Amino acid sequence: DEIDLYDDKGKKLAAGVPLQNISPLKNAAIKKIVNLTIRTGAVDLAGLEKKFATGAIAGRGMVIRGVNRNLPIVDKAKEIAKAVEDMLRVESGDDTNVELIAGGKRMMVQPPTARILSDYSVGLTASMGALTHAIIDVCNVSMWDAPYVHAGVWGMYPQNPDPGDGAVKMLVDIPMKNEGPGFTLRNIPVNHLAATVRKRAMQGAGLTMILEEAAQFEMGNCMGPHERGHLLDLAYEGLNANNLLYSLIKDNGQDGSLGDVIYAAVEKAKADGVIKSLKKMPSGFTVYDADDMQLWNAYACTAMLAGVCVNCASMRAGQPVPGNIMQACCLIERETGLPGPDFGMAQGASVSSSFFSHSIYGGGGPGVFYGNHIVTRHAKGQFIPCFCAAMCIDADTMYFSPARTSALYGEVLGAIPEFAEPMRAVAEAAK
Amino acid sequence: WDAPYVHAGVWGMYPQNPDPGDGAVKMLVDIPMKNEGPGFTLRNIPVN
Amino acid sequence: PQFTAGNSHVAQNRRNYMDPSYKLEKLRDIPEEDIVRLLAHRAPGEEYKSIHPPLEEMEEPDCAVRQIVKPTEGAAAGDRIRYVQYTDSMFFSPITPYQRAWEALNRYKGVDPGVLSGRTIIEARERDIEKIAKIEVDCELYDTARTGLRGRTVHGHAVRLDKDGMMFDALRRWSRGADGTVTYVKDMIGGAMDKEVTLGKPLSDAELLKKTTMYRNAQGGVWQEADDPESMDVTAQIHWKRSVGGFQPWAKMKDIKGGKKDVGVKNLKLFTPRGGVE
Amino acid sequence: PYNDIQHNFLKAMSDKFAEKPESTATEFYTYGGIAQKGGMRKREFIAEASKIVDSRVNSTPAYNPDAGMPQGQRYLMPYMMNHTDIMVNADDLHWINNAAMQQAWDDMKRGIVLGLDDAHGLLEARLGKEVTPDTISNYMEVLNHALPGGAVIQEHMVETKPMLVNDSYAKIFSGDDDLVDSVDRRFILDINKEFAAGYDKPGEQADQLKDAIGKKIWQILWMPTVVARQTDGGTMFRWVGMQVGMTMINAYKLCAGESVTGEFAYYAKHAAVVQLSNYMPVKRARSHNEPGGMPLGINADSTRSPALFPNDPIRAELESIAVAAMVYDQLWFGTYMSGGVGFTQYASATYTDNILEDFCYKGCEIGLDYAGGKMASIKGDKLNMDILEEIIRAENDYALTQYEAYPTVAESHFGGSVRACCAAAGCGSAVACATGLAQPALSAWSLSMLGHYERVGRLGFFGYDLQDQCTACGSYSYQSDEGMPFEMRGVNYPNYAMNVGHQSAYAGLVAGAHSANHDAWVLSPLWKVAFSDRDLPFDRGYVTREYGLGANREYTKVAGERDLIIAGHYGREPGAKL
Amino acid sequence: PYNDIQHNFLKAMSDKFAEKPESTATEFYTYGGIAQKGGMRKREFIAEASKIVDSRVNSTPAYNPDAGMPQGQRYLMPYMMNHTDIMVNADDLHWINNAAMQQAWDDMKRGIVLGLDDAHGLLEARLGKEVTPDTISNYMEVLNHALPGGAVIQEHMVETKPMLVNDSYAKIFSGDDDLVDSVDRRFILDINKEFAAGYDKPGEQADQLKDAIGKKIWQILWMPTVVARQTDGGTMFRWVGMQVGMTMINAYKLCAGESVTGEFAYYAKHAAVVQLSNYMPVKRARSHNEPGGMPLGINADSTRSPALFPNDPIRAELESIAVAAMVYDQLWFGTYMSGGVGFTQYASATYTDNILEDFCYKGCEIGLDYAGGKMASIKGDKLNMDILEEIIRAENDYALTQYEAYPTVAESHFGGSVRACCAAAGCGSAVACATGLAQPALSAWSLSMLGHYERVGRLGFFGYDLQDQCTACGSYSYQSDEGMPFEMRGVNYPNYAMNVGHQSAYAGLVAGAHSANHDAWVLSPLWKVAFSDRDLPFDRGYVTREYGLGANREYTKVAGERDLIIAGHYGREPGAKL
Ligand code: M43
Ligand SMILES: C[C@@H](OP(=O)(O)O)[C@H](NC(=O)CCCCCCS)C(=O)O
Ligand SMILES: O=S(=O)(O)CCS
Ligand SMILES: O=S(=O)(O)CCS
Ligand SMILES: [Ca+2]
Ligand SMILES: [Cl-]
Repeated sequence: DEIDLYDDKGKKLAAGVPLQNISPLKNAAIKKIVNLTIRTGAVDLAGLEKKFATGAIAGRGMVIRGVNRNLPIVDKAKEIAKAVEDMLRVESGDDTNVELIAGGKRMMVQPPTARILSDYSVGLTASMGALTHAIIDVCNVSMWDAPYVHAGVWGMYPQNPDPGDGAVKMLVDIPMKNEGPGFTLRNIPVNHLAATVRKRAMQGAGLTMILEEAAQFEMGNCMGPHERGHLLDLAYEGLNANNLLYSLIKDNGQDGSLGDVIYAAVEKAKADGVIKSLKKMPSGFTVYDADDMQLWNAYACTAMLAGVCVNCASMRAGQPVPGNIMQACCLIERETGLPGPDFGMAQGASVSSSFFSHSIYGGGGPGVFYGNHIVTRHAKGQFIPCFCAAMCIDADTMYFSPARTSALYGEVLGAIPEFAEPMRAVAEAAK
Repeated sequence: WDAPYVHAGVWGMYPQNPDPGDGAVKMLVDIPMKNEGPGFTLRNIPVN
Repeated sequence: PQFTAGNSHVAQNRRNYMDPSYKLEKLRDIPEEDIVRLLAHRAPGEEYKSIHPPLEEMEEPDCAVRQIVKPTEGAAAGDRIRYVQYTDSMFFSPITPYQRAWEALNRYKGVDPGVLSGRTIIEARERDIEKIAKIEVDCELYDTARTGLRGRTVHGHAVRLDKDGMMFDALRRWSRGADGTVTYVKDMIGGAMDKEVTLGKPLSDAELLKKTTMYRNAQGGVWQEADDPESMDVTAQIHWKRSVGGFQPWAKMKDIKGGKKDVGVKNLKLFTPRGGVE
Repeated sequence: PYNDIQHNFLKAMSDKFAEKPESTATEFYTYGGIAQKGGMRKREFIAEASKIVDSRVNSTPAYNPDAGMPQGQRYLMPYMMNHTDIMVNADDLHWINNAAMQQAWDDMKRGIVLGLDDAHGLLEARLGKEVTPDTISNYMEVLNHALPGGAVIQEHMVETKPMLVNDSYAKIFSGDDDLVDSVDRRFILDINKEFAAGYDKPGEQADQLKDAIGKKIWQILWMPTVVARQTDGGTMFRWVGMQVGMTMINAYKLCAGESVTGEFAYYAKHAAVVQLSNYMPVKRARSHNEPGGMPLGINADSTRSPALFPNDPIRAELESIAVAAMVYDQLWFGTYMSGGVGFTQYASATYTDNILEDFCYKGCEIGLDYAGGKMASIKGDKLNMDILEEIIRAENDYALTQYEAYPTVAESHFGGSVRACCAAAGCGSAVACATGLAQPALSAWSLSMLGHYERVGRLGFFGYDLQDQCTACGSYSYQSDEGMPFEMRGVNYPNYAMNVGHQSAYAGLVAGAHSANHDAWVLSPLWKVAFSDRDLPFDRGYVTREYGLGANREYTKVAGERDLIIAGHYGREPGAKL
Repeated sequence: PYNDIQHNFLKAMSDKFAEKPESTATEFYTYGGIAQKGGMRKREFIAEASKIVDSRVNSTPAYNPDAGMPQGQRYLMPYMMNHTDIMVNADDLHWINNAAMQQAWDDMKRGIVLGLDDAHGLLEARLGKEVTPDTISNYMEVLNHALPGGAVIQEHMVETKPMLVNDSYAKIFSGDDDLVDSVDRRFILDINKEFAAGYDKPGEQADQLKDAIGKKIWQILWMPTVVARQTDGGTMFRWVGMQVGMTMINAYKLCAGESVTGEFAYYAKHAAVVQLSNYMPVKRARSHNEPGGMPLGINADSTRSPALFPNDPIRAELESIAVAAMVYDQLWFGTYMSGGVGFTQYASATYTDNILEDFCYKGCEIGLDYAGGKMASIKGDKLNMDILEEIIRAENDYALTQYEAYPTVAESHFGGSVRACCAAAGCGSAVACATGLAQPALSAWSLSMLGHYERVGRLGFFGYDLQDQCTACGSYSYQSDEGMPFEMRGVNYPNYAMNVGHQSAYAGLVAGAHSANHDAWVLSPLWKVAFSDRDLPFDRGYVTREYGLGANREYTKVAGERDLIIAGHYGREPGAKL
């Protein structure tokens, strides 16, 4: 199998790319994106400083009277940043990195790959361990006061298994909150991803599908012949293989409806020989079959994402995506008599997410979902990239937007070249 | 028709049960959910 | 496009309602201001609220997709997102919930439709949804007896009809005149309006049978399996192809033990009479 | 409808509505709201609210229809419990208003199974201590004093009041007939006696169980209901550990606290324990022995229908369904995972009015028809998609026609979600009876739901068909979290983890395949036996009858009340009545 | 003893034992076992057990002291509830035998705090909808119909019987006095009225609270007791989400289920919610709002002592201790994490006989002595290891001397575990009053324990000093799971996760330091206000008094009973009494 890779403007990036070259297991760009995703922390030092000064060093709605200390962490930001960097370093010239941001109000921390022996959550712990000792040493905190520093940095942990109230913010979560073995890279909010690609839809879809598919491998879903179907989905839906994705959007973006995209995709599938007549029914309706079912699935998934982009961008809003994915799947099946994206699983997740974005029971708008979420985890990688796309496209119509929930990620992770331009990163490495 | 039986035998009660321990593949270490914290991976290994 | 399978007039109704090239018959002409009254998100004459500045006076993210997809007028203006919602009687409503979403996402740009048994909601930018509401209340997809505008307390789609053929409404949003004419006397969530809104007379039973998208083996409707085997023939096919694929995505039906011999089956037998009552 | 009124919906429809069952019209707006018969509880509730408000320091208001949605513009209908003649008020099916439903789940939650053989093995290995039927008998006597909260070793211990914990005791069962004969019969749960059911001869079910269990000795221990209510399911295996621990020390004259005691702890809490269910992923964090981890097959095995009515696979379905609707939908989805008014009728639709009963008996009939009148014959080389599709389409047309042709039935099942649940259950039953196999029931489930959407133009609520669209794919999948045998699934199987109107039916399908297959259990021989225990408060053999008694406040078997130790109730003033 | 009998153990010892409090000898073997006065309940239990066996199908036996350890070769002593004149029977302190204890924990479990401002911001941001004090008032009225299980939108809904859920309602509190004046007062939990306490002037506590809360509006919602009992703590935040969800739809005239509804769900379940506690690592798998994840400071803030007796830091300790002994030791460690007879006296030792009361009042006296009579004056430059070591050694000697010189006190606290707990609690108290700081109390804990072992040659049970040996190290550590401010710890803090005889005390010390520091709360101003709610069944201002009423069966405030819907009880036959 071979594909050409294209960018978000319909311009070709690489040709005659063997399908294996974009595999999460082999592509150096993907491997790098994964590595950065588990290593990179963001810290709001100004907010942390304020935590210590007010005694707001615990969880939501908590305040401890009498333990207010004034620790000039923003003032001494440069010393803190260097202490941390030196602690994180295992050997000179290694991939350890620490950068101050916004006049030292904020900080990026990247422990070196070598500190991760078995547990990806070292990216969090090394930083948290380094930061709290850094503060204590640099600001000359006494024994008596040391525990307040622990609380400021580690939050309610270990009393709460979740150190989420602490200072170091990752894209990923602690291992316990993962819904299964191999779900690590799925536990990343859509709003964080949307913020990270700075609200550019195709980059968001691409980045999100790169992470989803890598997770799919890690979950054990890509063994033997099962692999091919995932790599095709990734290439076509995620990486705009042979310009199918961009083409569908461009051709229908002016006055096209969701259905228009779907039908244009069926017609392209036919033209390309992906699907062909199996049987003509009494009404004249033709049921189609596909010699290469996995390839059809790739075409369908691309149709799905393109349909989402067209409709959501028309509304300049994110909320439509679940109902968009549903009718994308349903309609493509009714048009052809073939099975929809991920053999019904995508439609399934579109039903639950439709429900849990319009009801009292849970969920929220699309930006609070993610691959690990019980509501949206069901499809085998093709589903959540549509959500990120939708929340990039959203013109802040929603209350829980990336601007509200994820500013920190936009600011700190936004300038990471592999995050900003994931498709070009992959295409380069696949050459 | 018979494929799900093979899944049961190899994966145990997973996913209904988060723990695939009834399954066929035995490691020294456990699943991430049963670690008592971040970094505890290498500690989840019975003395026996 | 093919749209959907099926050999009966009900299947053709489905295909037409989905088909943007098909012009839906207009049964009534509700003035826009009366539409605004019914939705009750704003008062007629009241200026559209904004949830963000018009897109033109704003710098959007440098996004290729925003670049090549035109916003609707509602989106460009930064309108709120509001909604319209219908309840469709099981007694031969002209259109059914699922077919509403098929219709909406084929015919309209920039919409958020949701399908449930007793309600179908469409969300869109306010001015956009006002336009969609008028089109859908005016045309053959709305019957004043078997369809209802309801944003809450939807109970009734599956409830028996009253003496006059009206669907139950716990909020009593409608009133019926001696000559059969239906008037809405409350807004779509049961709130008071400054004036009543006349919708018109209900379609006759024969017309409803003619216009409906439902298969229904009672009261003279279409008996799906006896009158339109193609319908389940193709639906079943989709079912089995999903089945084969979940096991092994690359597998063809012919490679499966006990796989289908063909689309359809040779020995389907039915266990109810036509009309079902025994 | 089905030919036999004992299983069809015609008596229920006749007795619920003034018009005929096939009537298409009725009357609205003339019931006076809750003035009508079916408003009786709501009027009761209004009278009570006033007292509640009077008792509050700032007169914070409570129940008030005028502040919410007043009820009864339409007929407020009663319901008939499935396969009974018991009518009930709708309000009386809410789990909060029904002590029988509460007891049914508390009984399940407070149970733990624990092997004894390993403990004997440990006694032998480390101490060379003799174990005989006599010492086992003494052990069980001590355990039945200890388990509810009685002291066996220390001086100056406080103890529990027996009438507060009178539902706690322990029995043993075993495939070893000679051991059972030798032990004091007061402590025995007797398999030959509870499973004399057979198909071609007496005791075949017992035979199956004793062969599966073998010469092992197993304990079923029930903890006090009040313990389930004060705490959670995670207490249960731990409580067994503690009291079995204390019993061992006494009955075998050990040091009260030596190294052997430590190994007995691990034996009891880990090595030989069998729980109802395991914990949950942390989003829906829960202790052990809660509904979230309980497989469908265990739900089924907890009913007695197959031992009491061995030739009636659909009664087995419907009794398992009644337990499952209440447990998974009313309590788990409707409370543990949400709360409020909740999901009473999403559940009760599957155990009232003989509607699901009607579909499933018709289903079995159709499936047998296609199986040439030989139940469970469609297996191996006879099992293919063609015959399945024929069966499913036939029964789906049957069931969906009922709702359309007999509109009282649709009016009772007013939400599409329960119509879908029930039509699909009917299709599954048809396949269960033809095949004697659970997995293909999933193929019927998928096709029924897809056929439903296609026929009617609608299905269930906004997020009803998540698992349904996944069903074909997950059918025979073997991927990580995507596949697993039907019997072993439950509400932690990912696409099952959020929605009402499925798990009820599934519990039925899993039971039907197995009863049709002449199997004495679905998943667990151990739990099958344990739940046969006739000293349990709730009657696991007549589920819908129990629900009916709870509804009408005639139920006499609730445990764990505290009336014996209080002088009054919150919000209710003491003093004699006038 | 302490000089003032209202706080010393001399009345309890006097009324418990025949001989003098300082007596060194007594009489054994002559009480007739349970014939003695303190055997009264055990006689009662024997009489019940017979009826229990009668009702069992195979006469499985039950409570039988002769099958276990018969009681009362020594004197079976009664207990006095701390700072009360109430004597109780030992058996009546078991949580199973005491409905007041059960209600105290059910009241904590079933609470949820939820911000309102985010909802208002959402209404404005997406819909431009107006929010006024009138709309808020209407919102709260609808909420108070919906929350217990009343319908606000749909037709044909079942609803909860109000007298089964009469303990469920919602109030709002706010730091914005002008908003509070404008809202219907029936819905207000009024900070100015519940916290008029001060130290130098009226309403200082209110001042602290309103400043911390600011101009924000917070809801406190109490779910029905029967819901906690039927299910778990994980239901609570979900139940709030559901009924706030329904109320919002109604109060602001939204679609009943649009995109805004979905964001309201995330708002209510995640963005603005404040829970009692988070879940647990899966070995001890537990839902939210259970004791395992509840920080010590939250337990302390649940008591009303600091608001009712602002100048009595030791009463605040002992009241917090009494809630914590029962919750953490009797329920969590004695049931959730074990079960059986459990840990009644491990707990009750810290809230009976005025023995811990005595030590802690003396400790405060010593602390002040060393603080030059200036409460909470030992901090900053004045805090050092010398003066702490001096304070600790002085109190530790006073407390351990009491058990030696007044042997009735040691006979009461017969296990060294509670002696260790209490001596250490006294030392912690001394440092609390001296410093107004919690963290140093841990230095006192460590030193007291080590000194206790060193002095007496024994400490507690086999595994009592896990955390005690860890205490010095974890005192001021900042390592990953090893360090934490005292207030934020709980039984998931690793070395606290297994043992009785500690958390009871800890809850006291955390309260002690902050009351001495003139702080209106320990950890959460939000939980502090919520628990002031005078409509709660259990009196959080008089905890040991409530326990005493429950013990003597005079308690009239239990919620969640099912008497209104049943015709009898399991194991009890119906029919009139002669
Ligand atoms: C038997 S069946 C039934 C059951 C029931 C119901 N639910 Ni609904 N819900 C609930 C549940 C219910 C049930 C009950 C029982 O009994 O089960 C419940 C009850 C929950 C809680 N919260 O509790 C609730 C209610 C209550 C009151 O009223 O308040 C809520 C609200 C809501 N949810 C959501 O989310 C959304 C909403 C809002 C909504 C509203 C509606 C209106 O408006 O009317 C809606 N939803 C919609 C709907 C629907 C869906 C479909 O369609 O399918 C449906 C109905 C229909 C008719 O016709 O009636 C339904 C149903 C059903 O179905 N639902
Ligand atoms: C989705 C999830 O909610 P969140 O997205 O985490 O708020 C989940 N709710 C449940 O799935 C709701 C199930 C019961 C109510 C729906 C009945 S169809 C839960 O609370 O863990
Ligand atoms: O949200 S829905 O209206 O689909 C039904 C939940 S009862
Ligand atoms: O096991 S020990 O003897 O240490 C005490 C348990 S009460
Ligand atoms: Ca409970
Ligand atoms: Cl034994």
